[PDB]
This record gives sequence, C-alpha cells and structure tokens, in this order.
Amino acid sequence: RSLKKGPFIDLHLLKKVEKAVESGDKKPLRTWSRRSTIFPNMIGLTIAVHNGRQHVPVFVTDEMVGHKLGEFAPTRTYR
Amino acid sequence: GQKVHPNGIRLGIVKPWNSTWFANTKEFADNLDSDFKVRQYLTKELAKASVSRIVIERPAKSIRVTIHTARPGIVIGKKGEDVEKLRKVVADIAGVPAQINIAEVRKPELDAKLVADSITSQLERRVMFRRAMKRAVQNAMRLGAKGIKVEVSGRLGGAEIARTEWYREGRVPLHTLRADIDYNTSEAHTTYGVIGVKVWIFKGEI
Amino acid sequence: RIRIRLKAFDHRLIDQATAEIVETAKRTGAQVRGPIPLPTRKERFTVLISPHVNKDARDQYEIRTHLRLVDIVEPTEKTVDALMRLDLAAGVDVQISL
Amino acid sequence: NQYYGTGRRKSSAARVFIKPGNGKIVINQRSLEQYFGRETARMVVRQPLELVDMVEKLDLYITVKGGGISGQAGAIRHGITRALMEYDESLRSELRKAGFVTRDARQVERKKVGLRKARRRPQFSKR
Amino acid sequence: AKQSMKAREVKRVALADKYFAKRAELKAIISDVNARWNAVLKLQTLPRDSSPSRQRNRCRQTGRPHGFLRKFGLSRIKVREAAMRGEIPGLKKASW
Amino acid sequence: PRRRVIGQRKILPDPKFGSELLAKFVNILMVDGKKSTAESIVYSALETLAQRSGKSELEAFEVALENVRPTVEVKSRRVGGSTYQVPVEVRPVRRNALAMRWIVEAARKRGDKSMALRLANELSDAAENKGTAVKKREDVHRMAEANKAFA
RNA sequence: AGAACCUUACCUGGUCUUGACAUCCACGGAAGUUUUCAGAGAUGAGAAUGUGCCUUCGGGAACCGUGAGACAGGUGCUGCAUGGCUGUCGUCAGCUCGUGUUGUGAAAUGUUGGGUUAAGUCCCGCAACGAGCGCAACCCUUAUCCUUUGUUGCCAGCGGUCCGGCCGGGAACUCAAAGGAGACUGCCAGUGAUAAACUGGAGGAAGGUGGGGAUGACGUCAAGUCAUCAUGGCCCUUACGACCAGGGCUACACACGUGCUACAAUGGCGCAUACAAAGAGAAGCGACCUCGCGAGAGCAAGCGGACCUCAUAAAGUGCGUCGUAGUCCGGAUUGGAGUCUGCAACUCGACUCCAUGAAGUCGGAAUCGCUAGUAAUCGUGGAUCAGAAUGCCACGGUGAAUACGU
Repeated sequence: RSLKKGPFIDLHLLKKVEKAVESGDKKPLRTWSRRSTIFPNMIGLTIAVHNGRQHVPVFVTDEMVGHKLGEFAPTRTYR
Repeated sequence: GQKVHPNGIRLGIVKPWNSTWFANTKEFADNLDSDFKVRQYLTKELAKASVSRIVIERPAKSIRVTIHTARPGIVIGKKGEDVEKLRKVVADIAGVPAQINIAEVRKPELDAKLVADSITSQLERRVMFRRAMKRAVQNAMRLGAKGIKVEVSGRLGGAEIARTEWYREGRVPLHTLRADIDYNTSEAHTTYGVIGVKVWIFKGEI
Repeated sequence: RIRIRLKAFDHRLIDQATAEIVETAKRTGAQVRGPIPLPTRKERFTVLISPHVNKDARDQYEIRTHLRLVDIVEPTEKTVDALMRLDLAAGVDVQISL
Repeated sequence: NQYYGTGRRKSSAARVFIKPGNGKIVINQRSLEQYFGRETARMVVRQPLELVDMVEKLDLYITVKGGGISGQAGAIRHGITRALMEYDESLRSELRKAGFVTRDARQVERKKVGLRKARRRPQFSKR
Repeated sequence: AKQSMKAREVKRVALADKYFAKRAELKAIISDVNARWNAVLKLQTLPRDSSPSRQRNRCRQTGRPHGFLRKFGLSRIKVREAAMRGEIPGLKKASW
Repeated sequence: PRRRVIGQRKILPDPKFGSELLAKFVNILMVDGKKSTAESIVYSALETLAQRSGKSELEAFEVALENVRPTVEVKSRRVGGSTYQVPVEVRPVRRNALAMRWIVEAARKRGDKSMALRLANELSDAAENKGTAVKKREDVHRMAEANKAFA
C-alpha cells in the first residue's frame, strides 16, 4: 500500500517493545508517537495511544499487525 | 489610493537604472539580499549626510556602488577619512572586493528623496506642515523644475481624524511616459503619528 | 576558438559593447563575421498586487535576457592583444567557450 | 531564376516557389492528396489559383511549418499570392478584389487577469 | 515579523550542513536494494530540523511565509515595493 | 449595438458545392467549433436526401427550406406597463437564418440513430410536411393576425 | 503562488523565565568538530580531543555557560488613530485653480449654447481670458516591408550521398533580435456655417483612437489590510512570551457560492496517422538503454542551454466495433495489492494495478458571460513546491451564431 520495503517504526518504541519481552509486560505503555506500525512481537502486549487529550488503552491482536497504532485512536471527538 | 509608482512606470521609458548590474538566476536570490542589506546600513551612516540616491553594481566578482549626495563634504571628508570606513564594511557585507564612487548633486531641492527627507525631518521638529510643504513650493520655478507637487496623508497637525491635503504647482504629467518624473516615498518617525511624504518632480519633456 | 556569448537585461546595452568589440577586431585583424542576435528568453512573473484579497487586479512582471554572439574567425596574436580589457563592463557577463 | 513568395497565417509561415514546368504539387516532400487536405480548407491552398487560366501551367514547391491545419493552409493561400510576382502587380489588380493578398491581422488573444481565457469574466453570485 | 519564528529559521537552516548534507549521504546509496540489516533506519533518531525540505522559505527582509518567489528570494509585497523602486535589473511593466 | 452599426461580415462559401447558403447551415449544426465533423453530417444528410426523393442536389434542400421559411414573426414591446406582441415581416437574411435553425433544432429533438440520418429525415419531410420543424415554423402564425391591431 | 512534521498562529500535555532573538555589565570557558546513557521530545547529567589570529598582564574580537537588573518578545487589541498598498463606482470623462466679471452673499461664470467625437475630442459661439490634472499622444507587443547579423537557426540553386540539412557549401529563404520605413482624415468624392467632423472610394499587409496590454483623474464607500512590513496608543510580561511532541485547520443531521467530470452516436472504445505555441531546467530537467502490465526502479549521454532534457500535444483524420439501454454511456464509492517524495503517508496525500460500477438520461423560479480569431471546444507549460491542482497564471489548435434597435 505504502512505505515500500520494510515497515517503518520509531527507535524509542522499538526499545519499549523489546523491553516488554526481556524485562516482561506490566502495564499499558503511554506513547506519543503514532508513526510506528504494530508487529507480531507486539501481540499480547498493552499500549496506549495519545490523541489530543489522554492515552487511549488499545489492545494488540493478531490481525492488527497490518494496520497502524494511530488508526485505533480517532483524534476528532464527535457527539 | 490607487496609482502607478512614477519611478517603476518610467524605468522602461526614461531612467538609466536603479541597479545597473547583471546576474544569473542561480546566484540572483542571494545577490538581491546583499543589495538591500548594504543600503540598510548605508542609509543609517548617510542619514545626516542627506543621501539622494545610490546605484549598485557588480562588475565580474566585484562591487562599485555609485553614491550620490546633497553634501559631498560630509561623505568625502578630509582626504579618505570617511570613505575608507564605508568601503571597508561594503566589502564585508558583499563578501567581495569593493570599489566606490562620488557624485555631487547640484540643486538638492530638485531631487525627490532629498525634498521628501527634508520635509519629513521637519515633522520631528514640530513645525507647521502647511509652511514645511510651502518651503519646497516657494522655490519650484526659481532653480530648474518645470513642475513639482507634494502630498501628505494622515495625522495632519496632530489631529484626531486623518486628512490628506495635498498641494501642486506647475505641470506634473503623471501618465506621459516620455516626461521625466523624479519621485520617492518617505515616512515620519514622530511621536504623534506616521505621516507619509510623497513628492513628484517634473524636470522636462524629453 | 573565439566563441563569445554574453547576456544583458536592457533592450539596448550590449549593442554598443558588441559594436566596439567588432571595430577593435576587424580593423587590426581580418574576417570577424559579426554579432548574431540569438533568441531572447523572457521570464514572465505574475504576483498579487495587494497584501490582502484583490486577486482580480495583479501587476505583471517580466525580465528580458538579450543574447549576442560575436565569433571572431581570425585568431591572430596581434588581434588578441589590444582587445582584452577594453570590455569596460557595465555588468554584462562575458563568457568565452564552445 | 526562381519565383519566390512567403505568406503566413496565425503564426504559420510558408515558403512558396513557382517555375514554368509541370503541375505536380510538392509540400514538405509530400503530395497534395498526401498532405491530408480533404475536409473544409481542402482547396484553400489553390484558392488564389481559382480564377486563373491554368490547365497545368507551373511547377510549385511549398513548405509550411507552425500553427495547425487551417493556419498552415491559409499560409499557403497567402504565400502563393506573393509568389505571383512572375506576373508582377498587373494580375494583383483583380486579386485585390478577392482579398487573398490581404494578410489576416486576427491573432489569438492573450489570457487576462480575472478572466478565463481573454474575455470570459468568471460568473458572480446573485446580487 | 515575529523574530522568534525568524530565529527558528536561522536554527533550521544552519542545522542542514551538520546533521544532513554531509551525513545525509547516508540513506542515499545505503537504503537501496543491495546484497537485510535494519540498523541503517535506526540512525533516524537525529534532531530532524536539518531536513532538506523543512523551511517554508520566508521572505528575506520581512519574513512573510506566503508569496515567496525562488528567483527574487522575497515575498510578492516586498517584490512590488522593490520593483517599483527598480533594484531588479530588467524588471519593468509587463505587456505584450 | 447602440451607436455603432456593423458592416455585416461575409463568410466564405461551401468548399464542395460552392453555396454560401450552406456555409451558414454547417455552422448552425457545428458544436464545439468542429467544421470537419459538422460538414461530414451535412453532406451525408444531403446525399441521402437527393437519393431518396430523386431530385437534384442544390434545389432539394433549397425547396425543402423554402417550405420552412417563416412568413412573419412577433416582437415584444413593453411600453405602457403591459406586454404587446407586434407582428413584423422577416427579411430574406433572417428568413433562411431561422429556417436553418429550426431544421437543426427539430432534428436535435429526434430520437434517431445518426445525425446525418435524423437531419435528413427532417429534410425528407420538408416538401410534404409531418415533422417537428414544419410544426415549429408556424407557431407564432396563430399568435400573428390576432396582433394585426398593433401596427 | 499549494495545512501529512515543519509551515502554524489555535488546542491538550511536557518545560524555560533577562529568556528563541538584539545592545550593555561582570565572570569562567576558544569556538567547535567527537560519542554514551535517560526521556515522546524540549533536554539535563558524564567521558574525548582541541584551547586559534592581538596580550608593560585589569584584557581583546568571534562564540559558549552563569548571574543581575535596564530590556528583548508579542500573527495580542484598536484599518472608527495611521504609514504604505489595494478593490470599487470607472478606462466612466470628468474634477479644479488663477486673475477678470456677475450677485448683498452661499456661489456662479470659466466648464450654461450650437455641431461633433471613444472622450471637457475638436470646431464655432460666448463675460471671460488662460493654465493644470484627466483624455489623446509618447511605451510594449502584434499586421508588412527595408537594412544590419548568419550558429546551435534555415535549405532555394549546385554537385557528394548511408535519403537524415547529414556534409561540403550556400547565403537566399523561414526563423531569430537591433535599428528604420509604413497610417496623418491625407489623396480623392459627397454632405456639413465655407470650420470641426462625418459617409464612401482609391492605394496598401495594415484606414479613420488598426487589434490587445500597460496606462485607473479630483474623490466616494470612516471599503479592505495593526496578519507581510512600518507605526500612535493600549494591554499581558516566571505570560497573551519562548521550546518541544501529538492533535486541529481536512470535523458533518445542514445551506449557498466557485469549478471539474457527466448524462453520450457532432458520441464511447481499439488500432494507424498528421499538424502547434509558449516555457522550464544544475540541491535540476533526464535521453538512449535494461527491468516491470503499470506507478516507477537500476544503469546512465548531453545540456546552465535556438544545440540536450522534460516532450510521443489533443481535437482532427483513415478503418473497425458499438446502434439508443442506466448501455462498451458515466465515473463515484468501497475492497485487495503496489510505487514515489520524506525522519515521517492512520488521522491527512499524489499516482499505479486488479475488482466493485451510487447518482445522473439536459436540470424548477431564476440566473452568468461573451461582438471574431471572441463565445465554444480540445491540449500544452510555468509559478507555488521535497512531495499534492479540477484552482491560478501563460500559451496555441479548430472555430461559430446574432446585432432590425434603445
């Protein structure tokens, strides 16, 4: 679709993903960057996506690897 | 206030140049920066000197800057006392070997910028604009100048409401392309407001 | 060889500069075919006249780039001397190349 | 010596030549039927040769570039009339009436500010 | 014209030679179909303000972020103010 | 057209037949300023007309068009706070001008296949009259004579 | 003349308070190019090397850290305080000053009339005589010829030919940009107070301000712009400043404007084929070549540019098919799968591939523009810009209808 070869992610969040495997998972990680895609190693973990108010607790799942983190947090409040 | 600017309209018809230099599109952008940058400092140092107008050029990795003035003595000074420090900083801003010329402007009342700067400088003195404008009028046909007119706009005599109250004598053909028209805009720095001084001068037909 | 090419902005500037280079060359030397006029590239710009709105009125701008090509056919050691440094440059970019 | 004439029509410039020989048409090293001129402006190349005694009088070599189909055809139309200088300005006296020697001053109009192309002022909302 | 955002330009422009330009030779031949190792894209933790097309290109005199021309290097208003006072050689009223 | 009075500029004749009447005809049919596609329809219509009817080329469309020539038309006044229609005799320049228009406009309303065929159908029924142009030719005719008062 | 960060001001958070930016005082440190760890980042805390052009020793100029007040900063407020700039009435033909005269005076006259012009244009008349702004003219471009010049442009007469202006050559010609001629109601005819002017004719490429642009009077709307800039005053100042990250400016039960694309057989689709102009291009435009259906990718000439690149213009035209249908019309929406620019494409892109194929079959009252190379229609280029045009600016192709009249 986009991004050509290799899924682009940020460095700081990659360390956070490897921290959840090595040191072990604890709580939902609060991250400001929405640029990084989800990977297979992120399945099972908990993260939280910022979008102009507070980090929304989004859970990672098998088929969510294809889509981005920022898709699961809508920014614009309606209703 | 919708009018074509007398200098710009007459550039193609009857002016020599305000910039005689040539340059190529690649270095043109940074070249035009240095032309206004030198004039920004040059107008400061030639504020009391009463500079009429100056013409920049860059003859093959050099820079001339032909400077005119009402007062040549203040600009030139004793030998090369005043000119050496001017030419030094012009080479530093331009970043190239800098020359310099001098040109005595006979009859300073015939230039637009000199009369505009003379009338607008009297506004800081706090004198009557009717007389200050009339002092330029009183000697119009006396020495040269087949026509001349002076306009002011906004904040007249420290008034609350803003009027124009322009004035004209002689023959000032603003749309005759062949007609020689000298013009320059100037502004006041008074604590009661900012009055803009516009002066159109007519020398001759051809 | 002596393949000259210049560029000037004003409608008549080079015409006197490229005139004086001819009678400098042809008098002392020989041949000198003369100044070829060449196509004038005109870079036209258009921008908005007022700082706010008023797009229906715009002032059109243009910059004409006038070329010339002398091409002296006689490269004698006599004519190359007493020719260079008579350009009396008024800005115009002198270039000598193929 | 050759009998030359220029002519042009809306930025389309031709170069006509006339001689005493045969009436084969040669345009840009190509024939008249092979110069694609089938629809209106088919015989506007031979419009100045309408009212003349010809049968098969003259060689003609012509060469036009610039503009389109009809502009190039009118360049040939006006070009052949200039090439009639073999008969000097004697035959022009009748040709003046036809208006083929008349060069068309109508040129495409420049695009103007606040206009779609040279005239059309873009519509405004109600009053 | 808001001297802070004009000072932010001086930072943004001056970073382009240090972090990128010379060291932005990385990602050119490196991020290409060769031989992969993903450590090359982990060099993108650099400050980012050096980016080759990050400047708005504000006008050199005032600092308007609109109507900028690459030729003159100035905004349309400061083009017209200057143009009517000459200064650009060959510039006059355009008509044809 | 208040002060200035025009010189009424003349168009060039038809390139095949030489008729200056058909030079205006092709231009009525001409949409998008395409003379090449316009005439291709005109000739294809005129060839099918003279072949079917068995008459000559030039007088087929001329006698056809002569049937659809309007006798008189009306003009709206608006003078004394009311609409008055005043009948007037259409001149030979405007007579065939409206004729060529109402032939092309009638053929435009048809739901037939080609433009050459649908235009030729209206040209075919011009001599003996059942079509839409020959109905359209005398529309104001009923409104006229009633307005004979205003003259 | 272009909101994915940036821009960007606004919001939610995290931070800084003589500050991001400028002058001055004191004081230590060359600047700076090296790297590590933590944080989203702003950033604080270490380990490197370096310590450079003047110094009777208090120091210098660049730059950096610290502290102190004067300040710096403000896209904050007032376009009912302004400079500058501009829309509009309007490219409408007007609007004024001198003396002189008329009236007690505001004013009038001039500039009231009769003709005429695009026009306060000109003529005659006149209680005014003159001048000035404006109009006109002078400018640019285009229609034609002459002269100057002949490469990268151009190819007619000649031979040489790989049929390519390609290579001698030839300087004609087109083309190209410098300077001239040429269009003045003047030559002629008629009308007109015998003047201005008008109508027609001749010549001419161009006849009655040739066509178009530029060119916008005195002033009006307290019109717009304190947000480009400049600036009076006011107000906030460990915040309405400043820095960073993410968000918004792209929202969606609604209404209107300005556009593109359609509803098709003057047409759709596929094959073959002919003819432009104006541009842009070195942090660039990219041949040719290879790869991929394609967006493009890799390899990789030439050209700072009449050379080389973007660039294979489309309508049109020659055959075939479709034959009046929600269709081979129409392209929306959505799905799967790609490319490109860039730290970065989910919010929020361009473009490509496969598939899906809403509405819509000429549209209500009413309403917009245009007098000829115009309307209409079909393509191309540029500015902005890393990357996003149906907008905007610029260019050419084909090319009409109707003007009785106010």
